[PDB]
Amino acid sequence: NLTAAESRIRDVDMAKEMSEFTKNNILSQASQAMLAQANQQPQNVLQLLR
Amino acid sequence: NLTAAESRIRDVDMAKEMSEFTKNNILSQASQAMLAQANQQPQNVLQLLR
Amino acid sequence: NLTAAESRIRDVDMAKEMSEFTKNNILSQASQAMLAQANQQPQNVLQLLR
Amino acid sequence: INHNIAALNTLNRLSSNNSASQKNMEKLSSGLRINRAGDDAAGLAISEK
Amino acid sequence: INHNIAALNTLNRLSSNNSASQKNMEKLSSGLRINRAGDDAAGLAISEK
Amino acid sequence: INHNIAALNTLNRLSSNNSASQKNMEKLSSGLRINRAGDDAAGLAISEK
Amino acid sequence: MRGQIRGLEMASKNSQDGISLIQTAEGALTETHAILQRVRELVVQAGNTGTQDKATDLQSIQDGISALTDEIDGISNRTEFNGKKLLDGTYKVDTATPANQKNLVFQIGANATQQISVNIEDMGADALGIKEADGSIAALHSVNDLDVTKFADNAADCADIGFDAQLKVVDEAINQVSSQRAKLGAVQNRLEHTINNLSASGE
Amino acid sequence: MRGQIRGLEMASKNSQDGISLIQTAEGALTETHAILQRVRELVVQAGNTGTQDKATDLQSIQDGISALTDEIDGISNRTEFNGKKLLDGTYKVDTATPANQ
Amino acid sequence: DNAADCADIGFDAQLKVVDEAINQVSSQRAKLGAVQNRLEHTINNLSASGE
Amino acid sequence: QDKATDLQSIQDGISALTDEIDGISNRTEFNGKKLLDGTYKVDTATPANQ
Repeated sequence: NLTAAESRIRDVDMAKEMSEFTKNNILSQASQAMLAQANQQPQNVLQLLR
Repeated sequence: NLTAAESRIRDVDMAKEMSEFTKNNILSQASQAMLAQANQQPQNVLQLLR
Repeated sequence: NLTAAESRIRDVDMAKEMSEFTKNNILSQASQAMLAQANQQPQNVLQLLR
Repeated sequence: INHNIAALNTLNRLSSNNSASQKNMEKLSSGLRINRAGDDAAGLAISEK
Repeated sequence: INHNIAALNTLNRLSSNNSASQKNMEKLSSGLRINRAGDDAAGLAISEK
Repeated sequence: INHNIAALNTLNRLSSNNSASQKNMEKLSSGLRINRAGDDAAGLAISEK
Repeated sequence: MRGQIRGLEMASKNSQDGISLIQTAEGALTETHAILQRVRELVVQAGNTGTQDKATDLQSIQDGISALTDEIDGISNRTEFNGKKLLDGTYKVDTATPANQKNLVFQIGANATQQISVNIEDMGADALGIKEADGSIAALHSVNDLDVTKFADNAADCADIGFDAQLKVVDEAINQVSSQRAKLGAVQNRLEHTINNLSASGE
Repeated sequence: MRGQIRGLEMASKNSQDGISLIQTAEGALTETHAILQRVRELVVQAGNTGTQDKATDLQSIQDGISALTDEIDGISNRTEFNGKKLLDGTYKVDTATPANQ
Repeated sequence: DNAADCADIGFDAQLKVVDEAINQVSSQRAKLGAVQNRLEHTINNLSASGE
Repeated sequence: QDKATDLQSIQDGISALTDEIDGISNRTEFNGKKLLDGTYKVDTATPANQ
């Protein structure tokens, strides 16, 4: 019962944490794509206002 | 008769309980496969909306 | 009684130790999968910030 | 809404199923349909008596 | 204002997300929902005891 | 929580059952319902007398 | 929403912790109970086999029983959760005194006042709770084990040692374990259904 | 047009929010129901197994049931949406009184 | 000492402090964003009118 | 279930968070104007102090 109690403290919902891991990968990658786009827009500006 | 009475209280339908055990294994595994799929769909989304 | 005493000192809970063995295999493999992922993320970064 | 989807109802079923199979074992291993817990403390207290 | 635009809120989300996925791994790899850090030092000190 | 599950109640039943069958043998082999141990030292000390 | 979500995550945490406490005390009381089965075996033998056992035989038995007492007391004085002696029989003696209860509260709900009130009262000295411990009878047969030689004097004749009272102490001690575990498992079921709600509602 | 378009966007928003309320109360009532299944199990046992159970046994059961009551009340008094206790049984008792609905 | 018994520390008041603190942040940000929208539409007017 | 020390560990964390909130409200300046000075524009029902 005591190791179970500990296990509740250290309970990893491994499915949750893999899922959340997945999500955070997705979110990182998406945000970086948008950072690229943030660097693309002012180049378009550069040409258009040259 | 008394140990039989107790046995009725503690009656394990061992066949039932092995069967139900089996089922719950199946159900756990199936649900986890679906959790994987729940993590797969938004990745497809990530690519498709990149 | 004496060989039993020794046996208590050298008592292997063989079921425990097979179980713990199993667990430690699982844990090693999982951790290595995560090390792969640790090597995957910065590659995603490389492309995304190219 | 990618970051919000995890099929959390599936996850809830997962927790349920894991506890379910666990209970099955515990009864199988112990040979006890009775609970350790007071669930059906009537039948328990009877078998105690 | 080209030199002033970097979607810095996106960059902040980036830092956040990288640390987030990192934390997920660390717990996954270690099999520990508990933190190494004192965040929830209550639950930690309990499990220590 | 894979590293925390071993059906330890099953393991406890295992230890119990192994000792149980052991005791059965010991009595069967020796032909003694009496214990070597002082468990029921009343009946033992009687049979001694 | 997030305030409540996060509160439900910590609610699930707190309720699982509740369960850990429960099952700790539960298994301890199961072992206590198993002892009490052995005790009653030793009570029926401590019918002296009538008169056939001698005073020394009753003392051998009584040595075994006092040993068992020391084990029951060991249960009730070793079963701790986070230091809290969960089988401190004086933990939550209601007493009709609110000031002295240590109410085993479990705050679960993310909303205020959503608490569970639980009661601990069992221990080795807690056997026939007539109202409290009576004296040599009703509690201290569980502690002191009146079947020494006083039993051989009056195996039935006076109820106080006449086998009757002793067996009643054991029977009620068991019944108090039964009801303690009944409450305990009632709360177990509560937290089961609570968690199921916390999971679905949280989702 | 745009007035209606924008109103339809906020309409979709409001309806999805409706759904969120619904599914909240829904899952709560599903759990309530599951309890009630357990209750009826305890009713059939609280046939006393006829007469075989004793008064203490019925009290053990009743402790379990009152515990379940406290859980049902917990459902109906914890299921909130934006503070609105969605399973407040006195929320919309029609009453034949429009003033109190 | 009093996990619920007196409201002052009985978990109730504390959670209410947090809840209202949040609500005050919510309303502060509500005013703040109201003015944000104002200046959005202001600038749109200033731009069109200026033109 | 938590003990007094556990509540103190939590409280250490919370007082730390307080110090961070105070840090927000006492670092958020615009042109020196502590924009989250909670006493900046307390209406008070006193025009003189706003």
